[PDB]
Amino acid sequence: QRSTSTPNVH
Amino acid sequence: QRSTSTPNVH
Amino acid sequence: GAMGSMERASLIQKAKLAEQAERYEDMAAFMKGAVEKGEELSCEERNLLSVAYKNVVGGQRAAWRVLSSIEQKSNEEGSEEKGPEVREYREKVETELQGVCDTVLGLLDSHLIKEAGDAESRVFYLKMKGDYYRYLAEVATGDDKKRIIDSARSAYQEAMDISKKEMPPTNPIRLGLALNFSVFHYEIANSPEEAISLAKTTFDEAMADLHTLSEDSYKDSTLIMQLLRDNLTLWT
Amino acid sequence: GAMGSMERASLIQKAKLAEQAERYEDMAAFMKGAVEKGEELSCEERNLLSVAYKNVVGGQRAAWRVLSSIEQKSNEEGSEEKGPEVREYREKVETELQGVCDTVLGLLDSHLIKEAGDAESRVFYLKMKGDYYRYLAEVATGDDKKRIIDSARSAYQEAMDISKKEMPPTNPIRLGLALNFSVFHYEIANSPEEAISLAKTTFDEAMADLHTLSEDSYKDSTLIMQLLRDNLTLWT
Ligand SMILES: *SCCC(=O)N1CCC(O)(c2ccc(Cl)c(C(F)(F)F)c2)CC1
Ligand SMILES: *SCCC(=O)N1CCC(O)(c2ccc(Cl)c(C(F)(F)F)c2)CC1
Ligand SMILES: [Cl-]
Ligand SMILES: [Cl-]
Ligand SMILES: [Mg+2]
Ligand SMILES: [Mg+2]
Ligand SMILES: [Mg+2]
Ligand SMILES: [Mg+2]
Repeated sequence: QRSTSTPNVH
Repeated sequence: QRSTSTPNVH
Repeated sequence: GAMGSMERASLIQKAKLAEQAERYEDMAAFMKGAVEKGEELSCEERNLLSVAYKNVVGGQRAAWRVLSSIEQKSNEEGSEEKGPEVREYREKVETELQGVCDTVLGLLDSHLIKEAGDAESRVFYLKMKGDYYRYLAEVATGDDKKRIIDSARSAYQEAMDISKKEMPPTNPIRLGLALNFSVFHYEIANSPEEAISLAKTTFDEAMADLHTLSEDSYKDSTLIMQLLRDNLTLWT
Repeated sequence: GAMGSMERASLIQKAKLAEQAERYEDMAAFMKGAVEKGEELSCEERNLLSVAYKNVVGGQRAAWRVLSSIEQKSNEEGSEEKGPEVREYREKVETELQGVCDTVLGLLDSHLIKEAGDAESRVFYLKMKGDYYRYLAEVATGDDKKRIIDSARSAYQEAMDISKKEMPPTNPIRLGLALNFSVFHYEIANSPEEAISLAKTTFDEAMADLHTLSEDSYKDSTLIMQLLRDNLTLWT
């Protein structure tokens, strides 16, 4: 499983 | 709600 | 054509890779290249062509509906006028959608349909022709909406005539054609009673033939029969 | 540039429409056109640029991983050799991904970063530079993988130096930068201990500052803090 990066915020 | 048409089958 | 230098078999291989990668624009371009090699398509290859373009036009249809809704709202009493941009962008997406439909219809006319003699291939292609005229109808508003609807109707009808003569009532090609023609009647042609009657008769005639089927074929047929039922539940 | 004839404000309006329609390639093209007008971007406009390109490159990264996995499997003892097509198509997608990264890096270098003097804009852009070098690093294998990694590292480090001087430890820009730099350390730079230490210190320093925040800001900060925690749970 890959690390979580900053997601989009609409 | 729109009617259902034939879906893709992979 | 940019696929003219690639082997037919390589185009089909890459269409399958694009499908796995959910790269449906690529998948459609690969399949267009394969069709333009000029050989008829196998059942698996016809399905790849259909899957690719249905996904491409499906994204466009979804986007077009979002933009058309925004435009319709912008055009109502009490809506602050916001300039030409919504219309412009809806028109851009609409033109791209019509282009995809025209490309598919072009492949069917040059020359998939005329070379398709078996019922399974010919009905598949005529159903596709009806489907892509139906997608054109969904966005048509000018003089040609009537003629686009009639073109869809004519293709579906030719397909139906062949399917009823040449295919059992549980055949999945026949069932999906009837499903989509019933959608045409309800959503495009303002004929909900015809849509209901077609869906009901199709369902009932398939039910009566299920006893002839293997487990695997029974699963295929009943899955499409469920979609007919879903629509009948929506429509009634 | 095909957007050269469109008003800046119209490009931003259409970027927002494209976002609503989930048409992220269009959204990115509109925002590229807006950037190329040469004026600095507001915080909402910077966010539109980021959302658009992150969605575009995200689809490419997902597709590239699927194709690279297939290629790796095809290249193992006992794998029936199937020709050059998997490699060719993986290379096609990889080249398109690198192109998107190069386009974003080009906009940052010409001239978003050099005109960005406030901490909130400058840190945002330097983080973006680190992010798109990191996406390049994910597919790099030749001579330049080391130099690509160092470019990512350098951009993140400049951004970190500014954020620690100029922003409170709960600031969402600062928190997301630290999150992404920790991902760089773990996933790219083979430095999991640095990744863990950064994520832990970032989380703890933000926790201690939450008492200063409004309800709305508390929600923003704790959402990103949760992502740091998720990674620490994955990593330990
Ligand atoms: S091989 C030429 C026909 C073809 O390729 N078809 C016809 C109809 C099928 O749509 C189909 C088959 C089985 C099921 Cl369960 C479904 C559906 F229920 F719609 F998922 C569709 C596939 C393509
Ligand atoms: S206005 C310049 C900064 C900017 O536009 N940003 C910085 C970080 C934000 O990512 C952000 C804000 C709030 C939340 Cl809850 C998140 C996240 F938790 F990741 F969803 C991210 C948005 C863009
Ligand atoms: Cl437009
Ligand atoms: Cl290729
Ligand atoms: Mg008013
Ligand atoms: Mg039009
Ligand atoms: Mg073998
Ligand atoms: Mg390469």
